[PDB]
Amino acid sequence: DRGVSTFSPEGRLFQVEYSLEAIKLGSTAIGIATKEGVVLGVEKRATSPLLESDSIEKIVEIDRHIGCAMSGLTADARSMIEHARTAAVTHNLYYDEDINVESLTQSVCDLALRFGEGASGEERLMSRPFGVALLIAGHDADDGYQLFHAEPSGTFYRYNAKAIGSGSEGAQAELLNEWHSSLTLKEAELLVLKILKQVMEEKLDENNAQLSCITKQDGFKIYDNEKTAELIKELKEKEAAES
Amino acid sequence: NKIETLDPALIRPGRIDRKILFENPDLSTKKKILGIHTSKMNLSEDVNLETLVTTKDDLSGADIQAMCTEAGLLALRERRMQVTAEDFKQAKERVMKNKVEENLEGLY
Amino acid sequence: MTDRYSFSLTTFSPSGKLGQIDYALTAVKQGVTSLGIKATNGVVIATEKKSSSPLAMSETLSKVSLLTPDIGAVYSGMGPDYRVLVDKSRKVAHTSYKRIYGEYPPTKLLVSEVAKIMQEATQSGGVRPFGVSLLIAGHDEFNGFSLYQVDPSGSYFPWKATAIGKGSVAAKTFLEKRWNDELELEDAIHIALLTLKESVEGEFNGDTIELAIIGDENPDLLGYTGIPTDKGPRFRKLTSQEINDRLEAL
Amino acid sequence: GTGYDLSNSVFSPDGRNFQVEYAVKAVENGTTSIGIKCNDGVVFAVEKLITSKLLVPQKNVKIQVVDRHIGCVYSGLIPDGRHLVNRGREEAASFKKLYKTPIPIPAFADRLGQYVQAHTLYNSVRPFGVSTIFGGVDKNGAHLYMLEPSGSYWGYKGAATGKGRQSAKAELEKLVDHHPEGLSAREAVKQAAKIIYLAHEDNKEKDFELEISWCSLSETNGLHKFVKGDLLQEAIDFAQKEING
Amino acid sequence: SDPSSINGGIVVAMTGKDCVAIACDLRLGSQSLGVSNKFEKIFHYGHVFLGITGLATDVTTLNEMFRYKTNLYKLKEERAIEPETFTQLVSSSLYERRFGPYFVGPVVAGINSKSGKPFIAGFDLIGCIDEAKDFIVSGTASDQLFGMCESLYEPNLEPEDLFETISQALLNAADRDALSGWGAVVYIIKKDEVVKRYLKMRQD
Amino acid sequence: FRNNYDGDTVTFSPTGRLFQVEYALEAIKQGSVTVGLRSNTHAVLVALKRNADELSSYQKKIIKCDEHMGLSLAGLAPDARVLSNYLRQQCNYSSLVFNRKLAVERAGHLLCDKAQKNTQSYGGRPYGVGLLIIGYDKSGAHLLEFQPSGNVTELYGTAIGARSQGAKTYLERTLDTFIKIDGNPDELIKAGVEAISQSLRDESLTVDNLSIAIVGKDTPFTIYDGEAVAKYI
Amino acid sequence: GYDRALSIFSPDGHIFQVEYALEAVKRGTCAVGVKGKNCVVLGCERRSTLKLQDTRITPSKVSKIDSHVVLSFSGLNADSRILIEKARVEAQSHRLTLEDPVTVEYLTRYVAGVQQRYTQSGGVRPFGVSTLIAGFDPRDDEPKLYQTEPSGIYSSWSAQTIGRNSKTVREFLEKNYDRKEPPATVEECVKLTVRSLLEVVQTGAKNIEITVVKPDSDIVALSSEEINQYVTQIEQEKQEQQ
Amino acid sequence: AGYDRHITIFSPEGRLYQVEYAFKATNQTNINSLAVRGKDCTVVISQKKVPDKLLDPTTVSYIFCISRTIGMVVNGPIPDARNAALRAKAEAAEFRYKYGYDMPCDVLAKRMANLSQIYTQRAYMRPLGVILTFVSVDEELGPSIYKTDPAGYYVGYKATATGPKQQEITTNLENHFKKSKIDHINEESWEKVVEFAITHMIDALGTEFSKNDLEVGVATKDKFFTLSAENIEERLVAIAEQD
Amino acid sequence: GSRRYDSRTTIFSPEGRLYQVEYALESISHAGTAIGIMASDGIVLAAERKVTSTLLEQDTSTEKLYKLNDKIAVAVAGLTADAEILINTARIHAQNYLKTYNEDIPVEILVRRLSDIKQGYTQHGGLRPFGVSFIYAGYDDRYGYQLYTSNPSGNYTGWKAISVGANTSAAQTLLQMDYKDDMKVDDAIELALKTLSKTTDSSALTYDRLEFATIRKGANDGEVYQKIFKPQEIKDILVKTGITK
Repeated sequence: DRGVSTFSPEGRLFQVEYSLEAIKLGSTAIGIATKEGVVLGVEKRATSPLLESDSIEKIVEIDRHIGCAMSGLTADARSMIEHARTAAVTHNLYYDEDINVESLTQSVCDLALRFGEGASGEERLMSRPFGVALLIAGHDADDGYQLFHAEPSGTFYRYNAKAIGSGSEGAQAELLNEWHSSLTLKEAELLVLKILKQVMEEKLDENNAQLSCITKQDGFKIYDNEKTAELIKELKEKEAAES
Repeated sequence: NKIETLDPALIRPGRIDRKILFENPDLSTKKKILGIHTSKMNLSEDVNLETLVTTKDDLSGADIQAMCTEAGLLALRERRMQVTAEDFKQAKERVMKNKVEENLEGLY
Repeated sequence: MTDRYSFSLTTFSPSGKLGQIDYALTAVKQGVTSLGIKATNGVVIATEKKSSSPLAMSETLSKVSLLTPDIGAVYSGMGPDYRVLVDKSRKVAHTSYKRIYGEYPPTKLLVSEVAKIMQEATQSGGVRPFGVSLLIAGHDEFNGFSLYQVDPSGSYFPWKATAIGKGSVAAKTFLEKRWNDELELEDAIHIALLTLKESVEGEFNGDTIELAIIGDENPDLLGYTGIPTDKGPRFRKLTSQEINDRLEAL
Repeated sequence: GTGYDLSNSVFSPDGRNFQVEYAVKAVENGTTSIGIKCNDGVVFAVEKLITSKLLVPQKNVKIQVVDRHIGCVYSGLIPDGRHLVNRGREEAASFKKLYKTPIPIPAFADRLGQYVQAHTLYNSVRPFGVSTIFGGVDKNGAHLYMLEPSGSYWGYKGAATGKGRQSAKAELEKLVDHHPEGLSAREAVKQAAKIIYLAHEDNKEKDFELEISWCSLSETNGLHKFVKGDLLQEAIDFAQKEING
Repeated sequence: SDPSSINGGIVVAMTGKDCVAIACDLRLGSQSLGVSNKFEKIFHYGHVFLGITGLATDVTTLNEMFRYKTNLYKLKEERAIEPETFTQLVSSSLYERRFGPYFVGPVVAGINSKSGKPFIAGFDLIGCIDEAKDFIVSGTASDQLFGMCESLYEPNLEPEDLFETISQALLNAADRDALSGWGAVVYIIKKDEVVKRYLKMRQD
Repeated sequence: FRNNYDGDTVTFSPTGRLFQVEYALEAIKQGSVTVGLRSNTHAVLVALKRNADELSSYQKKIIKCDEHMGLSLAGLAPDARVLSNYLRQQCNYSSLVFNRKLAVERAGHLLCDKAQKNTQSYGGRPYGVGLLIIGYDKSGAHLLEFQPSGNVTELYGTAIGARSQGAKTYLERTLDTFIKIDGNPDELIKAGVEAISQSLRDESLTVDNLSIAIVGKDTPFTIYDGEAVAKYI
Repeated sequence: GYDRALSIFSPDGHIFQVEYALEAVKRGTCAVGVKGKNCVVLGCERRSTLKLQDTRITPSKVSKIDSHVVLSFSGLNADSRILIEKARVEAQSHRLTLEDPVTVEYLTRYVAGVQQRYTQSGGVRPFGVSTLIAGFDPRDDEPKLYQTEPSGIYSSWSAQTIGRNSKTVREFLEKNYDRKEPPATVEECVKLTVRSLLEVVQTGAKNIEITVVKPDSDIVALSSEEINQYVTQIEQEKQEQQ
Repeated sequence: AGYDRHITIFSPEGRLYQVEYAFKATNQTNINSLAVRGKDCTVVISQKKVPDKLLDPTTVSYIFCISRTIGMVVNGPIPDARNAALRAKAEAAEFRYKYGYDMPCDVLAKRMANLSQIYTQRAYMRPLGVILTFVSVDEELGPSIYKTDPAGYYVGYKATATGPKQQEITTNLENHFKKSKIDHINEESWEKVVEFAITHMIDALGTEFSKNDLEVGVATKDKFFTLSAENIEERLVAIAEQD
Repeated sequence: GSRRYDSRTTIFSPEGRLYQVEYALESISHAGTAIGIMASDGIVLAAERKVTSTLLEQDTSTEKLYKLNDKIAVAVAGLTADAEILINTARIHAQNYLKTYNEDIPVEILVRRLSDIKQGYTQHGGLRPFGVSFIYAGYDDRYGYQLYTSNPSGNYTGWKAISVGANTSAAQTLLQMDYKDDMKVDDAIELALKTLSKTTDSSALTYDRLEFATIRKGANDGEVYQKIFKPQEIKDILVKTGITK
C-alpha cells in the first residue's frame, strides 16, 4: 500500500503527517489549568428528536483523578483508553499511589509506533497510527493540577492551556488573552462557556456542550447536565445585558 | 455516468460550483413521462396509465420509454395497430425485474 | 527480517479464472505424450522414456513412479513439480494406511490425497501451486483397475482411457476405436505402440517408450518364495528387450 | 534487467544481480585498507582520515579484534563492518566453548561467508557493503584472507580494497616479488608504510594518521597486537625516505 | 476402588461354520454391590460386532473413537468395514496411546463379506493381537473362561446347536462369580438373521 | 526515480546507501542545537530546550540515563525515547551481571549493531535521531556521537542540530586552550555557552532555554536547569 | 507474517476501508427501531420476491444476544454471524463472572470493540454490517436503543434507521415523534413503524416482520395476520386525511 | 501476486525465467568441466584459473572433497558453491550416522534436487545457479558420475560435460565407445586413466593448459584425491614422453 | 519485503464488493449444473454432468453427489478440488456434534460453520476463497425436509427448489410453474425429468449424463434413506416418464 518506513526529504514520516489530518476534523476540546482545578470542556454537538443527546458525551473518566477529552476519530480513542486503564491499574496495585499524566502518555505512545509490516526492533501488528489526539487532565500530589496534550505521533507537551480540534486556531488565540496566573476554577468555567458560545453557529445548550472539572477532594468529576445547564442559564442572561 | 471518476482538481471550484445529481422519476413523474409517450400512440381503451405506474417501484424514465417501444412491438408482430393493456404489463414486468436484480447484496 | 509473504499468490482475475492454474496448464500441454489404458484384464501405462544424452543413464530418470505397490502414475507437465509430489504422496500413503487398515489406500482415496496437496498449494501463498497433471492407473482389490486424471488445481475425474500432453485428441481417437473393454493386457500393449507410432514421428523405438503394467503376479512380487500370507505387488515395469519383443508381436 | 536491483531472491541473466553491483561500489567509495602476508605472519595497516582536530587518535581505529589472533580491517561503510564483526565474535565465543580451541581464520571466512550469502538468497534481508581483510596465525599456518560482499572470499598472498586499491596492489606486487613472500614481520611494517603512502596519493583532500597492527609467530607469539611506539615511528621515516613527497 | 471391576464384565466369541456368536453379561455395579441388570456392551458397525469389557469410561472413549473412524471411512470409500479390516484398525489405535491408560479387552466378531469366513479376534490393553478362529475370551474371569471354552467348545456348529454350547458355557462360567451376575444376553449371529436371546441367571 | 527505491528498508541504490537514510540524517538538523565539548577529566554538554508556545512547557532535551550518564537528543522525539530505554536496559544489566557502569565506547558499539538490524529490516526504519552521549568511565571523559544508521565517533567536540558547522568553527579555534585546563570545571562550561550563542543566527539565547550537564572525575551527572545557567554565560 | 497493513489512512483523515464498508449496508435491506415509553419496536424486512424460498429455514434478521436484548442488522449475513457469535459469548461471560444480569451499555461497548479492532489491526478488514442493538437494562422499564457502525463508533438514538433509503425513513419519522410525548400504547407505536417500513418495502405485509420488546424479556414477534390488518387500516387513514 | 521475475512464480508461458537463466551464465565464469569414468577410478578435469600472482591458488577450490571418499565438482560461482557445499557436507555426514552407510552420489543428487525445487517455488528464495557433479568410486556400483542441474532436475551420467564445448567432448567419446563397445575404458593404474582423459580433452577443447590452470580430482575406492601441481605436469609431460 | 511484491485483492471496492468473491460466482456459472427439488415425502436431486463420453467413466455417479452423513448430502456446483476441503471438514464437524451430544447436527448449524470458514478466507490471511457453491439436501425433525444453498460469500438461504451451475436461469423458470406445494416423491421425479430435458440442449438427456439421487422415507428402508442412483435406476425412470428424447 503506502510505506511505513518511508520519510519525506525533511524526514517526517507519511503516516505521522496523515495522523495530523484526522485530528483536525473533530469538535473542539479546550483545557485551562488553573490553581484550583483543571477545566476540560468539549463541544458535543447535534441536537435531534430522534437522538438521545444527553446519553453521549466526549468526556470519559480513566481513573479517580484522570479524564480525557478527545478530538478526531472517536473509535480510535477506545483502544487508547483500554491500554491506559490497564497500565494505571497495575501501577496503583504496585506502589499504592497516583500515576503521573506524563508517564501515562509515554506508555501509550509506545504502542502508537506499531503500524504496518513488522520490524526486527518492534513487532508491528497494526495498520495505521491513531487518528485522535487527546487532552489528558489530572492531578498528582507532586505537581498538583496539570494538563497534557498527547499527539499520536509520539510528542506530548505540558501546557497550562491548549485547545485542539477543528476550531483550535481561534480558540487558542482567545485562551492567551483570558489566561493569567491568578486565574481560578470558577472564572475558568464561565470563560469556557464564552469561548464556546462565540464559535458556535447555534445557541449553547448542554446537549451540544459538556463541562468537567478537577478538585482534589473528589478527583476527576464530571460537571453534570443539571449543573452545566444552570451555568448556561446564567450565561445567556448576563451576556444578553451587555447588549 | 458517475462523477467519482473525475478528479476534484479537474472540476475546479469557483467556475464549476454546481455538481448536479440525477434522482429517479417518482410516481408523479412516471404519470407524466408516460402521458407524453401515450400521446403519440394509437391504442385500446383498456389501458390504464395509472394502474401500470403504481406497481412500478420507483423506475427510471428510461424504463417508461422502453415500455412504450416494447408494447408497440407486441402489437406490430400480431399484425395490428391497437395495443392492449396486457402488452404494457408484460413489458413493465420484464424491465422491472432487471432493474430490481441485485440479489444477496441489495436484496439480502 | 525473514519472510513476511503470506498473501496468496493465486488470485482471481475478472473472468473467474485463476491466473496461476491457466499458466501451469500451458506447460502440461507442451509436456510428454502420456496415456493410460485399462485393458479390463489389467492396466497398461506408457509414457515417453527420452534420453538427455547417449552417454547419460535413463535408469535414474523418472517418468513412471510407483506411488503405492499396485499403483503407478505418469504425467505431462513440469518434471521437478512431479518429483516432489510423488514424494509427499508416498509418505502419507505409508504412514497413514499400511498398518492402520493394514494395506494400501484405495485408488480413489489416493487420487483425493494428491488432490489435497495440490489444493493446499493453490490456496496458500509463499509458494506457487504445482504445475502438473497425472494419470494414476491402478489396481485395488475393492475397485478393480482404475484410471484417473489429476489436474493442476487438484480437480479429478474418472477415465477408462485418456491421453494428456501434446497430440492428445487424435491419440484418444485411435485408442477409442481399438479398445472397448474386455481385452487382453498384451493386446492393449500392442494397440498402445500403434497409437504412439502415429503420434510420434522422426524416430520411434521401444527404447524411447517406458512401459509399466499393473496386471500380473509373480512369487517374486509376493516378495517371497514360501507359503502365502498376502497377495503383494502387481506393479511390474518391463525392461527394453521385453517391449521390443511385444513390438515384434503383431 | 529488472527485479534484480530490489531483490536477490531471484537470479539475474547476467549472473550478477544489480543490487550486488551496488554493494561492491560502496566498498571502493570508502578508505584504503590493506593486508600483507609474510614469511611468519600477517601485518595489517589502514589509512585513518584526519578531517578536524575534534577527532581523538586510537579510538576510531578501524582495526577490530575477533578472538585472540585475528585482526579485522575493512573498506566501505562503518555500520556494515561493525555488525559483520559482532556476528564473527559471537560465532567465535561459541566456537571456543564447544571445540575448546580458538576459531580458525578459514572457519571465520566461512562464518562470514554464510551470513553474507544468506542475505543474498533473501530479498527480505539486505546484505553487507564492506570488504573485510583479516588473518592471523593458527595451528595450521599463517593466513590472509579477503571477504568481498557477494559472499565471495579466498585466501590471498596480498590484498587491498578501497579507493586506493590499485596503487596499493602495485606497490605491494613489487615488494612481494623482491622478497620471497614479504620477508620478516619487522620488515613488513616498513613495507606496509610505503604502501599506505602510495595509496594516500588517491585521497589528497584529507591528511592521514598511520595505524598498523600485526599477528606474528616469531615476534609477537601468535597474538594480535598493535604496532606502535618505536616500530611505527621508524616505519613513517622509511616511507618518507624512499617515497619522496 | 477397583480399576475396571467396579462393573466387571466378560465377553466370549465363537465360530460356527460361516456364522459366529458373541455373548456377554449385562452387569452394572458400584463395586461388588450390583446396581443394575442392564448395561449393553455390544455395538455394531455393519456386520462387525464389537464388545468391549472393562471400565465403563474407557469402553465409551473407544466406542466413540471407532465411531468417528468408521463414519469417515464409510462415507469416503462407499463401503462398510469388514471384520479383518476392523481388527487392524483396533490394533493401530491402541498402539497410538498405549502410554495413555487403557483398561480394556475389545473382542470383535463378524463374518467376512469378501472371503466369507467366520472371523473373531481378541485384543489386549496394550493391544497385543490374538489371532484365533475357535473361541477368544477376555475379561475378569478370562482364566476360567479359557478352561471352560477349551473343553466345552465343539466346532462347525450350525445356529441352534451353536446357541446351546455358547449359552450353557456362559451360564456355568458365570455361576463361579457374582462379578458376572445381573443378567446375560447371547447373540447368535448369521449374516441373514441375528437372534438375541436373554438368559435367566442368578443375582446376589 | 525516488519512488522506486523508497517503500521498504531492504534495498541499496547506486548512491551506495538508501535515500531514506539521508532523510534520517536531515531530521537531526531540524531538532535542537546541542554542542558537546570535553577537556580530558570532565566533559560538558550544552543544549537548547525549545517549546511551541508561551503556555507550553518545555520538552526535555537531556534525558538522564544513570547517575553518571545522560545524553542529549536532536531530531525525532519518539525514537529518542525508545533508544534511552534501551540504553537504560543495557546499563542496568551490565551492573547486575558484571558490576560494570557501561563505557561510552562499549554502549556505542551495542547501539550500532541495533541500528544495522533496524536498517535491514524492511518494515523497520532508520531512527531519524542523532544523540550526543557523554560519560566519565574508567576510560576517562568521553563524548561520542551517535547517528541513527550506526555511525559512532569519539570526539573532543562536535555539534548536532541547528548550524552544527556553526559551533564547530568556534570549538576548533578555542580547542587547544580549554582542553588543557584540566581540573577546573567552570572554564570548560563557560566556553560551552560562549560557543552556542554564535551558532544561533535566527534565534536568540535565554536562561530557561539553556540547560547544561556536566559529568567528570569529580562531577557525578548533574544538570543546571533554568535559573542556574546564568552564572556560565 | 500477516500482521502487516491492510487498512490505511486517507489524505482527508478518513479511512478508505470504513468508507467502503458503509456502501454495502446501503445497497442492502432496511431495519428500523422506533421507541415508545413502554416498548421498543424493531422492524425488519423480509422482501421475498421469489416464491421458491422456504422461509422457516431462510435466515432471520433477529438474534438474541441475551434474553432481554436483541440485535438487528442490515448488511452481509456472512460477516454478521461472526459479530453475532462474539456478542452472545460476552453476555454469558458477564453473567458467569459478575453474578449479575447484563447491562446494555457494556454490550454495546463490546460490539463496537471487535469492529474497531479490525480497522486498527493489520491483515484484517472491518465487517460489512451496521447494527442496531436494543433492549432493557435489568429491573428497568425505559427503552434502550444504540447504533453501531463498522467504523466502530457508537451512539444512542431515540430512533434510527439504516440501510437503503435511510434518508426517507428518518425524514418521515421526525414528523411523527417528539421526545416530550412519545407513544404510550403498543398499537399506535407499531402502527407508525409498519407505516414507515411500508413506504420503502413497497408491497409488504408478510414481508415486514415486527418484533416488539417490552421490559425484561417480554419479547413478542407480531405475525402476518396482524400486519395485514394494520395495512388495511392505513388504507382507510389515507382517505380520512385527504 | 507480484511479477514473474521480481519473485519466483510461474511465467505467462508456464516456464520459470529463473531456472533457465540459472542454466546459462553460471558456466561462463571461465569454467569448463568434463568427467569420464575409469575402470576402477573416476577422473574429473576442470579448469581453474587465478588472475593475480597475489592470489594464493590453494584456497581456490571448485573441486571439493565432500567426504573422505566423496568429491563434488561445482560449475558456478563461489557464493553459490558454498551454499550447496554446506548442504552437501551436512547431508553426507547425517547419512553416515543415521543409515550407518557412506553417501552415494545418486542419493545426494536426488535429495539436493528436491530441495532446490522447493526454493524454486518460494517467493523469497532463488534456485542456486550451480551445476553439481558428484563423483566417487562406489562399492555399490563401481565408478559413478551423477549430475544435478538447477531446476530440480537431475539425472545419472556415465560420462558428462558442461560448458559450450559439450558437443566436442561428447562426440569424441561417443565414436570411441561405439567402436570399442564399452563406455568404460579398462586400465588399473590411475595414471593411465588421467592420460585417457587428457587425450580426449586436448582434442576437444583444442588446447592444453598449465598446472595451475587445471585442477584434476581422481576418485578411487575409499579415497578421493586432488593431484598436486607437479603431479598434473607430470601427466602432461608423460604423453609427451611418448612423443 | 512483501509490500511491493504483493498486492491486496482482499480489500473492499468502490461499490462495497470484494474483487475475488464476485468473480468466484462467475466461475460457478460456467461449471456443471446442480438442482434441488424438495418434496414433502422426499428430496429429489438432479445434476447434469456437462459433457460425457465413453472415455470417461459414467459409472461413478458420486462425482458430484457426496454424502456428508446418512441424513445430509450436498450436490456440488463448481470444482472437485475446492469441494474436497469443505466436504472433509464438514464430515469432521459432524463427528464432533455427534460425539458431544449423541445426536446428529441439524443442517443449519453445519451451514453456518461452513460459511464462516469461507468468509474467513477473504476476511483475514490475504488468502483466496473457494469457487464452489453447495446445495444442501437435508433433514431435521424441527423443520422437516430442508433445502439450502450457500455461496463463497457465506450467505445462505432456505429453499424448496434451487439451482446453481450453468443453465440455472432456464431450469428455475420452468420449475416455478410446474411446482406443487406438497407432493409425493414419484410426482417429483416426473416434474424433474420433464424440466431436465428442456434444460439440456438437443437430444442429449441420458441416464449417463445424469446423476440422480432421491431421499425417501421408505418402509423397507429406514427413515431418511438416501438412495444415490447408480446408472441402471436412471435408465428405468427415463423410460417410465418416456423422456429419453
